[PDB]
Amino acid sequence: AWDYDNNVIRGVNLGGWFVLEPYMTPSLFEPFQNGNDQSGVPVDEYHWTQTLGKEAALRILQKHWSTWITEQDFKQISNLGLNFVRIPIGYWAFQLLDNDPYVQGQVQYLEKALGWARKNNIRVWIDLHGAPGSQNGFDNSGLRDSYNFQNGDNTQVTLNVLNTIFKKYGGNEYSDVVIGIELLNEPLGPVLNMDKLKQFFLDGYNSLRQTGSVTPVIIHDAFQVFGYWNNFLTVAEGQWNVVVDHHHYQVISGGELSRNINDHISVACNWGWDAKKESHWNVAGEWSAALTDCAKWLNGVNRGARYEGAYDNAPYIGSCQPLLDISQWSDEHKTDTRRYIEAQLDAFEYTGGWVFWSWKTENAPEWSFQTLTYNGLFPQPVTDRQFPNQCGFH
Repeated sequence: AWDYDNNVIRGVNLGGWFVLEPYMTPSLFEPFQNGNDQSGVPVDEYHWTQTLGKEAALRILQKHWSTWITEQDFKQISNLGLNFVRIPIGYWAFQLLDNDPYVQGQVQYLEKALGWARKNNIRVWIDLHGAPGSQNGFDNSGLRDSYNFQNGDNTQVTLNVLNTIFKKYGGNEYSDVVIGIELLNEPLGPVLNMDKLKQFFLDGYNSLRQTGSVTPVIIHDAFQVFGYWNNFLTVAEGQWNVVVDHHHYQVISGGELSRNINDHISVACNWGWDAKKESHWNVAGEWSAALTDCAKWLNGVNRGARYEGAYDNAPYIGSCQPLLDISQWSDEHKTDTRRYIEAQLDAFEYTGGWVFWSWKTENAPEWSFQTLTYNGLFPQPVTDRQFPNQCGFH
């Protein structure tokens, strides 16, 4: 239902929908603040649902699920010339561990979204964004500061959840809409056993194909160097319809944040050159317009911004307050943002395409496709260039 050789993905993530992320929907977390004291704010969905209990969690989440993304969003996405969405979902939508605080119900809306996608000629990846015990310790896995995916029976539970996803969404019923199942979002390579992670990817690959599914398998790069995956799941070995998902940001360290705009652009262009050398189909499954980490709680609940020297011993670069509202941005910051967006688009269109993180946020403009588009910073149509040919690809 997609030609990965000839077509280019132009998509957005539907983030914050089925996995809560505080920086994306701060209104769900802010009621737990005690004045300026954030010490009692739950840091992730795990603790949010635990603190509320099953009844309050389900009431609040049903309202969230039913309003955050609707059919009208899918219409707008198509109208903007996008052809694709990536849908993050956590393991808990399908299976709970004993004593898990999570609530269920997300699958109902997942299936509505697949229909809305069909109706609007939009293709989809389903992405297992959170595994039991956490594969990365990020709040976007469900469970912050824990790295237990490879401990105990957590890997086997994850495979069982994937098998459910394979039987439901990897078959004939959705073969016109689903163009990939992503086995696991952002496993944190440096802290994991890479041999065991490869075995997990292979087991998921084989399990899906054994169901009779021809659906592409999407593997996240696990924060490895470009080309690391060139020799894994290869046509030589009879393994086929495999896509590598690279995520690209320049806001996670002080070194990245202190780069001037020209050096930001050079790094973006190089993402394109280097992805082109790889032997698998590859798609930039996450990226954004952010040149700062100023969005409230981007680094986590009760953590500040490296950009203003408020976290992790980072030096002060600039004040975040002026950058929280896009109406307050200087002309220079707007121009830098537009340049950066265009450079990334050119780099990512040089291989399989791109998937912006994310469609919408409550009030974080660097991270909202909608906000950037309405303010003229994201090209519309997406092929428009005010800064043509920054990278010089051929």
